Amino acid sequence: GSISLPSDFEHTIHVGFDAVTGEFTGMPEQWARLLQTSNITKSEQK
Amino acid sequence: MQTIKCVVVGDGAVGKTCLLISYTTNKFPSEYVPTVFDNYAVTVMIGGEPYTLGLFDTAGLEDYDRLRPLSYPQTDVFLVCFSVVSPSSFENVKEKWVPEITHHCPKTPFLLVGTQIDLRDDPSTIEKLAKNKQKPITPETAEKLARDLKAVKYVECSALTQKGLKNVFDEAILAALEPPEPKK
Ligand SMILES: Nc1nc2c(ncn2[C@@H]2O[C@H](COP(=O)(O)OP(=O)(O)NP(=O)(O)O)[C@@H](O)[C@H]2O)c(=O)[nH]1
Ligand SMILES: [Mg+2]
Repeated sequence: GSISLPSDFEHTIHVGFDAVTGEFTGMPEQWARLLQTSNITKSEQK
Repeated sequence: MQTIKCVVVGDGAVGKTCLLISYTTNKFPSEYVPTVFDNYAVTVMIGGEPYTLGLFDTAGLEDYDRLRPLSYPQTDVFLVCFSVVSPSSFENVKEKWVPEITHHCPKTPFLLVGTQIDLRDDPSTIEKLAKNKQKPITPETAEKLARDLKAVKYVECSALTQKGLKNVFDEAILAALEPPEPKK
């Protein structure tokens, strides 16, 4: 056995269009923080 | 132990979410939303060596020029896909999406993809397909085009059915494998 096809798979961060400020939503913790910081406006209310 | 993150550029089945969806996890999309990034989980064992890959979706122009540093062109090989039957997208994706390959990876290889065996149905397509002298594009035709442009080479079919995705994965993970050298 050499190459094997992936088994696992799960939609971790689903980025979408954000009219709020011509930006995206649900921005990944890294993506968001990279430029912005809040995945969705204010990340999330823990 | 080295990371593998293939970047994608384009729309209408570009290999980003379309591939992993069926070509990998099989399961189809869930929440319909402009895949600006979308994350995924996978582990390809090359020669018996677990790994952590992820299809990094992107564009390279529409609000991505700023969100590019997050994808880092050096991430790995480029994953691109394009319709098969519908030729209106074939030519386009070529001189339309390829140009972007440099926007996100001006010095990084790019892998093209063409699958659409279940989408086929529109008759008008064939009628025109005869005008382009391309004929009913198939899972093989896509490869031919890739040969002309010269790339990492790929081979695969459309969702639902499976002809042999393990192959394209061997070349998709091999090119990025980057045989580590004994450097101290
Ligand atoms: N097995 C396999 N299926 C493929 C391949 N390329 C595309 N497909 C399938 O053909 C379909 C075309 O892509 P599409 O569904 O438009 O994916 P998308 O571009 O992510 N759009 P959306 O964001 O709405 O889900 C996909 O559902 C995908 O499962 C491939 O190389 N292999
Ligand atoms: Mg998608």
